[PDB]
Amino acid sequence: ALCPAVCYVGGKALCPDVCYV
Repeated sequence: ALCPAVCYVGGKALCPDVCYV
């Protein structure tokens, strides 16, 4: 992914909306 893996799987949610959407 463009944003780091932890945001999706590893942590819970710790990225801006754009990373997911």
